[PDB]
Amino acid sequence: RIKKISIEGNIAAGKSTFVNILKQLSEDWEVVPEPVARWSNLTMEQKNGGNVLQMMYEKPERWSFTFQTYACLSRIRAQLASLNGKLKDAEKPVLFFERSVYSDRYIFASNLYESESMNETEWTIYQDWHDWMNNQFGQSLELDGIIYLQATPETCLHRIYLRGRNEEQGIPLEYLEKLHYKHESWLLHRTLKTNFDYLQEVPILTLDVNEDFKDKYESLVEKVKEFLSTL
Amino acid sequence: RIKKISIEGNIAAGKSTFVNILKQLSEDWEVVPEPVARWSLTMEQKNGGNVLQMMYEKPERWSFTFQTYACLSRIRAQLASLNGKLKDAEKPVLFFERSVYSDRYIFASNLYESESMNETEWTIYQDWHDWMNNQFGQSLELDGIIYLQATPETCLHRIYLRGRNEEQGIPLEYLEKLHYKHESWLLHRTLKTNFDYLQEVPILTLDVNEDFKDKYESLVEKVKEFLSTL
Ligand SMILES: CCCc1sc(-c2ccc(OC)c(OCC(C)(C)O)c2)nc1CSc1nc(N)cc(N)n1
Ligand SMILES: CCCc1sc(-c2ccc(OC)c(OCC(C)(C)O)c2)nc1CSc1nc(N)cc(N)n1
Ligand SMILES: O=c1ccn([C@@H]2O[C@H](COP(=O)(O)OP(=O)(O)O)[C@@H](O)[C@H]2O)c(=O)[nH]1
Ligand SMILES: O=c1ccn([C@@H]2O[C@H](COP(=O)(O)OP(=O)(O)O)[C@@H](O)[C@H]2O)c(=O)[nH]1
Repeated sequence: RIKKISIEGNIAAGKSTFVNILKQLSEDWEVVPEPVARWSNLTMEQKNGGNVLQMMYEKPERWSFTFQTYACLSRIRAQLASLNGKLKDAEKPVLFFERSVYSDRYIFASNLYESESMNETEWTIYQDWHDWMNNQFGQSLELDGIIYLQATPETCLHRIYLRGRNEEQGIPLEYLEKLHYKHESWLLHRTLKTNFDYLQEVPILTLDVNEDFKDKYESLVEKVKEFLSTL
Repeated sequence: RIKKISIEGNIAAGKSTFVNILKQLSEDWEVVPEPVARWSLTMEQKNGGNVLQMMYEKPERWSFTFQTYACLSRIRAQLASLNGKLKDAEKPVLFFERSVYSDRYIFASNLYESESMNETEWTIYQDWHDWMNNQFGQSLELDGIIYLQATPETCLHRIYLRGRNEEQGIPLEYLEKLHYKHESWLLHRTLKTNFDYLQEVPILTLDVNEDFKDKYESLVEKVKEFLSTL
């Protein structure tokens, strides 16, 4: 009954920008922000997240496992909070997830493994914790489609600056570049393996956000509604 | 309708010996051994083996990782046992070697108070513990608690008797912090926990300093008396 769609793409692709647009265009469309971003902006999770995000910045090799488990936990909790708690009588409800437990694992957590910020026991413990965390409480979270917002590392870095997050200025081009390749590989080229069978068959839509869209977004929105009707 | 009874106590106090003894006595009696005991070649066992050793070498690096995985591996070992064992019993009893409350209020609380987890790691751990252990409604929730009470020197002896290489380092000192906390939780029933029904969980304390492998009958008579009131 509630169709669930994941918005995916690089740091500063413009995911929050696109969802802040989309949610206003129908009373039947709602959105779940990624908790990591709310942490980059105050309850105890707000409290915990600021600290662990600031720690993760300072010493990623120490804090990656802890940050990753806590970002995923927070995301799973919140996707439930919106999902059992919003869009109650809507006629054609769609909830749009700002990223997903799949980008937590097969993009960001995996990349932290590959750049040696987690060891094989951390990675493997995380993979077990993920599998299980999502199986136990995460089942109503199966994805109906994904929208990949594809954008260059260069735009992304430029967009980081336009946001002005002082904590974020030091994030370098080559980091944006490897995530770009983790995304291109999973959602465009489709090399990336996963332990979730249905991620093979789930519909993906790819959108170029290279050009600004803040005052020019109608074609983007048409590709969405069109895509939704295939589901 | 399966009864859930946790067996609480200090390191090498006699939990695993006792639990094996109860399993032998009734066809309605089964055990859930504690995950970390078994780490002490499944995918859980490799990780478990590794993180335990990393904990023994540098606790203030690995305490958070350790506590998280220890509790997860427990929740899933317990969840599974409800889901196979004891379908065919009239008087079914599931004895757990330690509990989730054990994990958090004996061990995790101790590591943080002893500065091996910082504040963030401790509030993140507790957040997660609180969120998940409260998704399960009434499922792993205990019918009662059985506390095998020894002294630290008792526990030290038995650690030497038991003879695993890496425990041979455990200083009497640690066992002492681990004892005080079992008392505030179970005996004086001081501890304020986040789990309501647990304040209405009845407790059986057994004095277990006397070697009891040959003379457990008196202890087991009490367990029976307790299970019948329960
Ligand atoms: C964009 C703010 C979150 C951060 S901070 C960060 C980071 C920060 C500092 C770093 O070194 C100085 C760093 O280096 C990582 C690496 C060099 C690949 O080891 C990554 N990566 C990330 C992305 S990891 C991640 N995982 C999630 N599951 C969700 C999410 N939003 N982000
Ligand atoms: C018996 C094997 C588990 C270990 S290993 C360990 C440990 C090992 C070496 C240590 O010093 C280098 C150590 O120091 C702790 C301290 C002195 C308070 O920093 C603790 N504590 C423990 C007990 S923590 C724990 N948490 C659980 N959740 C369950 C359980 N059985 N034990
Ligand atoms: O068409 C656009 C798309 C994005 N942005 C800016 O680019 C940055 C990155 O976007 P956002 O924070 O939404 O990115 P996300 O990381 O959420 O994908 C922000 O400063 C946006 O205001 C913009 O000015 N015009
Ligand atoms: O009354 C007892 C109970 C235990 N043991 C021995 O002491 C060690 C520690 O016991 P156990 O493994 O049950 O302790 P736990 O860690 O489970 O509390 C084992 O080698 C037992 O054989 C003993 O000699 N007398």
